[PDB]
Amino acid sequence: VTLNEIVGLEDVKEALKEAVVYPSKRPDLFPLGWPRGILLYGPPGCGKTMIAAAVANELDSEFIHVDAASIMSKWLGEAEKNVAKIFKTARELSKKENKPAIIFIDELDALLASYTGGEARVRNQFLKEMDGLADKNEISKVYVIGATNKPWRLDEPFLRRFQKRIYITLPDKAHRLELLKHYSSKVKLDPNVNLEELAELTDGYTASDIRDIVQSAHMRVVKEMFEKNLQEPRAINMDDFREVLKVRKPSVNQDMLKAYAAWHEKF
Ligand SMILES: Nc1ncnc2c1ncn2[C@@H]1O[C@H](COP(=O)(O)OP(=O)(O)O)[C@@H](O)[C@H]1O
Repeated sequence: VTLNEIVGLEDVKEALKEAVVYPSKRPDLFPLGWPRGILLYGPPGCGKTMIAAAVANELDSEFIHVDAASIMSKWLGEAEKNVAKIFKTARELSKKENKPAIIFIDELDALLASYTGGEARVRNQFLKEMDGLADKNEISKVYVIGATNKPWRLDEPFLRRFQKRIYITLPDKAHRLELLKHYSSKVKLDPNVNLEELAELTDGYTASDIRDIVQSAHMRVVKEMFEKNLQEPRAINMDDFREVLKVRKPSVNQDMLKAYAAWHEKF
């Protein structure tokens, strides 16, 4: 919900401010126009969804969450209906409240995965809608924020509608620390717990991963409590984490990270 709740992504936040907020707030200062389709790409659970909602919140604009997998329906014309409805709703909401409307589409790549054209005809209908967003005469202000963990699955026709493209990265050593401080903050830690060390040990783990680690480590003492009929749980100690790390790997493999940085190298 807010930007300030999002750990890293200081430069992402700025790119979305610059692509969406400042134009919405001051169109008169953008006499050379600006893109309305913004691609967030990266590994899973690193804040593509959060960052999109956080902007919608920053604007207090309407926010419309769609899963691309859900709109691709195996009947001709239901999918078309879906894609038309989305943008229509967006435009109406924008026009009614006189402020922007943000469509967040996650699993975007799923628009290129086959079901029954037909799926091409839906795709092209979507892209037509995209192309329609900047049209000068429309009083509604609609932005599409598209998200995918497999940007490489997007073809050229589809990529050209997304002119702004931000890489949302794994959390770095410093940021993982903030993440750990943040998640761990609501549970009882042993003094022997060294968050700096754990940040080091969590190289390659996604923000959601980190959350799941903390939960899982909290689970060990809670499990103990109940098993032993105690009133509160034992504190979470440094071992507790090591144990859970022994079995939990990064959600993203060394190849994927290259896939991403390669893809990033273009486009
Ligand atoms: N940068 C971040 N700061 C704080 N929490 C994060 C961050 N990235 C991910 N998370 C956590 O992981 C969950 C999934 O994040 P999400 O925004 O869905 O990213 P993605 O679209 O990449 O899956 C969030 O609900 C949040 O708890």
